[PDB]
Amino acid sequence: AVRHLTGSVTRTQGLRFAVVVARFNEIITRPLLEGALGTFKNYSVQDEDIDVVWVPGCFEIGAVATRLGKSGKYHAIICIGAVIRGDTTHYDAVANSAASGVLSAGLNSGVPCIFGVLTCEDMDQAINRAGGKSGNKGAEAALTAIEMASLFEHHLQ
Amino acid sequence: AVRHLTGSVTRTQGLRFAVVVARFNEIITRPLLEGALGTFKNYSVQDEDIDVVWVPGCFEIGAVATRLGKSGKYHAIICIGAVIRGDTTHYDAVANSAASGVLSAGLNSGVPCIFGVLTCEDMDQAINRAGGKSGNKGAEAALTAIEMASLFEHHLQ
Amino acid sequence: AVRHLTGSVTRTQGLRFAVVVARFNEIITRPLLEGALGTFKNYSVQDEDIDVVWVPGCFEIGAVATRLGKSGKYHAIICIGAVIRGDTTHYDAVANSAASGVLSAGLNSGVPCIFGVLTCEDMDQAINRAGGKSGNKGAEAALTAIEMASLFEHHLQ
Amino acid sequence: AVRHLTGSVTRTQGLRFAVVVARFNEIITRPLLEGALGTFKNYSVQDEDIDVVWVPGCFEIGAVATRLGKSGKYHAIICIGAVIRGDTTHYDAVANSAASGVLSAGLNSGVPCIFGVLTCEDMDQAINRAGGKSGNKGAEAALTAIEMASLFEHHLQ
Amino acid sequence: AVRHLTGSVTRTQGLRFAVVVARFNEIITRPLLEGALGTFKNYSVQDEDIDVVWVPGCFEIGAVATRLGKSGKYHAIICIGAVIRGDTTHYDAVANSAASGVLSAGLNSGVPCIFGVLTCEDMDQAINRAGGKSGNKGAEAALTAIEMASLFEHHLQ
Amino acid sequence: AVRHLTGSVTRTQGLRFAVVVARFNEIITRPLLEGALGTFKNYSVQDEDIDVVWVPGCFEIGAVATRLGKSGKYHAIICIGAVIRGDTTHYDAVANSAASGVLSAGLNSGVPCIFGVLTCEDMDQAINRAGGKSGNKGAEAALTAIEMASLFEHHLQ
Amino acid sequence: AVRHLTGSVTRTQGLRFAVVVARFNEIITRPLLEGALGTFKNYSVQDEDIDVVWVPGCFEIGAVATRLGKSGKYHAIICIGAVIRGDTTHYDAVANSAASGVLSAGLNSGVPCIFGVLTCEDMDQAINRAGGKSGNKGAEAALTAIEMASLFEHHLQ
Repeated sequence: AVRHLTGSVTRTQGLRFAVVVARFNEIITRPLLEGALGTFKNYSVQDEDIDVVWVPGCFEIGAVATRLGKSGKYHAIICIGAVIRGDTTHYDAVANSAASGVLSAGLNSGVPCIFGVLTCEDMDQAINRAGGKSGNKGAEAALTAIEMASLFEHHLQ
Repeated sequence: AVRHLTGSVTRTQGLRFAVVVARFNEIITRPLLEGALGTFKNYSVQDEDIDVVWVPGCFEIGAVATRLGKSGKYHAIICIGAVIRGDTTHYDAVANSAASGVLSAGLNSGVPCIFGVLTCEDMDQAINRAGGKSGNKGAEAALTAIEMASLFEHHLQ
Repeated sequence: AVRHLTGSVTRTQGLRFAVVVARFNEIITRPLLEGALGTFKNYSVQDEDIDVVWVPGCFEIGAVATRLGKSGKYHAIICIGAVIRGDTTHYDAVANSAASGVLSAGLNSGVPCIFGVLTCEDMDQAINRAGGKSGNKGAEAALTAIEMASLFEHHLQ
Repeated sequence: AVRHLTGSVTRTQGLRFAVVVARFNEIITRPLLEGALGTFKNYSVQDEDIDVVWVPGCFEIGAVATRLGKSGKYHAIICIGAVIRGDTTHYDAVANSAASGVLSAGLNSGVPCIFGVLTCEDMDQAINRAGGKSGNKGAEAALTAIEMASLFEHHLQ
Repeated sequence: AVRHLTGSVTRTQGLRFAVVVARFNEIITRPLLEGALGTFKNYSVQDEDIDVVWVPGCFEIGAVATRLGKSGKYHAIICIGAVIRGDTTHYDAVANSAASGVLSAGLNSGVPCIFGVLTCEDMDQAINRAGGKSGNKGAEAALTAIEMASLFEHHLQ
Repeated sequence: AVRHLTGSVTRTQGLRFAVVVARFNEIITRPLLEGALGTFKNYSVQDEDIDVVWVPGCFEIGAVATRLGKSGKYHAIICIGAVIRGDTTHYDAVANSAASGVLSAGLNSGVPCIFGVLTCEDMDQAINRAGGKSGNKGAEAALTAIEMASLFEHHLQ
Repeated sequence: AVRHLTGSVTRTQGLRFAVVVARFNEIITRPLLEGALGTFKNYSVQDEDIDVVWVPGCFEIGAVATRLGKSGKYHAIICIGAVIRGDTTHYDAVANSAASGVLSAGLNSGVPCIFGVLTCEDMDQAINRAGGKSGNKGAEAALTAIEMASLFEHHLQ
């Protein structure tokens, strides 16, 4: 008898989404964006309700989403990126800052910001998580964004 | 003669709880949710005072609890999730962001948010902490939520 | 300008599905069935349009689906099972026969039969593919069944 | 509210079964047949409703079941055999052909044919699966046959 | 038909930039600053629209950018630094604090702050990322700043 | 022709500084404080413009600087401490919290807080960074404080 | 529709408990007793309804509980002890006899006797099970005693 409130992936009417995608590691972030857009199209999300914002890198994602989340024009924000670490720690700061920025944008704006940024060690892992054996992270991020927008607009208001 | 203020697990009257559970690693998060609901039932918490909110992943937990904690409808928030790390660092960012979001929701809303998110390396460890030899983390989280709600509503006001 | 015909996951009206689930390895096949039913519910598939048929083992799945696919009462058939191989070849024949039976049922009846039968070496892998880090195979099978039914009833007729 | 259609092991009235048992590896196939007959007796299946057909080997099972399944005299077919592989591949063809024949008999006749043929590497494993620590494969095959016959005659018609 | 909003690197008219560069590891931060200034000059950014602020170390960068970002005199902030870790953890705190400060300055002021601070283990890696085989990090930071300023002033307002 | 704004170490007139020094690891923090005071004296900073605040440990530094930075009585805050890690992780939390507190005090008060807290693995390294071959960290912190105060009071206002 | 009879931890009114605690290994049995008493206090069990009986060792526990269980003054008996084995078998007989005595007292008196006697190999394990990472065994024993008393007095009579 406990109320289980879940977001709906079919009630996409009236929901607008903003997708922030980093241009760095575009060989990974472009298939992720294509998967996210395909998921949006498969769930009756119109093109005029989707805005794709390009940023040079993941570090600039958190500032953009906070900018997009505080405008009220979108019900969910998708943060798409790819941070391949490798054998060094040069990109650990970038990945941590991207995660912190996405979390802050989700928490400081009230608009759910979806963390679709890949943080993998090798590039084969990123390829497998961008449309490989592990699925497409962008498609999962788009589905998560739809569910979170439905939850926030139809069940948590 | 020093006043020791503790929360009561028997004075559950008038306390409403919200449970945020992630659908990822549902093989672990569902027994945790069942344990939490069983603990709530065993301590005379009514079904209409419990709301279960489903989120696609742990990263979206912190945004939901902050949404639930700022509404005033609940006296405690339960954050249930499971982050199995494995041999890679792909889920370290997710676990850190989930912990930070739960902490921020607890601190930025005044409603105690309980961190019942499992962060284990293997899945056997998660199974043992979801109703195995290490007990049920969801039951412990529900007891912690009851105690914290009692402390905040009857001793820290 | 090339016509790309795809099945729709939102146009679930008028579609009836039959789910064949084996009772062997029920610790794996029951979470798979629950995931499939949850996916059906999340996509506006009514309970009266879903029939769950229980079989003792995977070998008996192919005979049942062919029985269900030749009745005309369903637009898609879901075959849920779990075959954990181990260190021996005792279950290789069972897995091969289950795959062949599902393929024959899909091909000899005209109703798309979905192969949601797990064939993993260990049980940890089966657990991870039944609601773990690899997702729920039953949910994916239900989504595949919905897409195939939509494709067969709205685009391939 | 989803209809769960299962076969009944208690409604054995009016059900006739044919048991095809191979004479090769009779040290294993005879305890399997005895277990199957004991299971049939324990579930109120009359002797005149059970026909035991002996074949020289497993390869001839698939031709007999298809012969028995197309006569309409039986509601379920039990295929009992034992294929011990060993260190060579001399019996791999026999086991694969037996499995394919049982599957074809189940699919090309409409009468559920139960695969109770043991395919083990050693003979100790076969002994343990013919009334040892792993139970009796013949008893499990008889129970599966009863359940499948009940499902086909009372729920899938 | 999905709107793709990107920043322009050619519409640099009316954009003012502030460059915060740390004096520590000046052998790396000075070529980075020269590369950033060369990129600004190559993209028609006037000298009077560029302010270079020198700080003793990276830890003081985050306080300065927040000071510069809250004045409204600049449309983008460039944070240039170099943190060579080595075999010890003496500089890990400095690098983490610099990253956190740059992220906070970008998020708490609305002016995009660009993280052009190198965090490399050796000095050969820093040299290669300051005008070597890996390009100039300062030039990339300047291009990122131009793109982010254009995006914030012409597309996200 | 690009304006390069730097802080002056000679224009110390009218600048007041607060030095927060932890009493833990006093064998390191006292030479650091003496070096900082000597640097202040060598640059014509009067004694009545310098306040030394003693705290039991580094964890309490961030709360004090925020207290000192929000009073308006000082133009720069010096945070002196020593965290020797060793072979365990008992002091990692202390060092991380001290760094975060100093960064927050610098960012949440507008008064530049200088991180002069040593985070070395051994004590020989701390000794070498407290007046050894690596110089005095306290003297460098005092110079950084003077430069930052001059920058904030004469160039960033 | 199956009746699930469970003991209640909130209906502690009218329930009296006797706690038998061995003085051997008091460094472990005293925190266990304190945890049990704290659990009793947290669940509204009055002091006059709790009797603590001290015995020199675990071997004497079974004789005391049988003495206490046959008096009718208590609804549940708590047996608290600690048997650290070590590298020898000197204490194996003591542990086995204590377990047998507690079981006999529970079975030969009708009053549920709770086995809260720790049987660990090392003392670190006992410390961790007496208020460490594994929780307090005395608190769990007290909760078990409350649940068993409620079950015996309100559901199994």
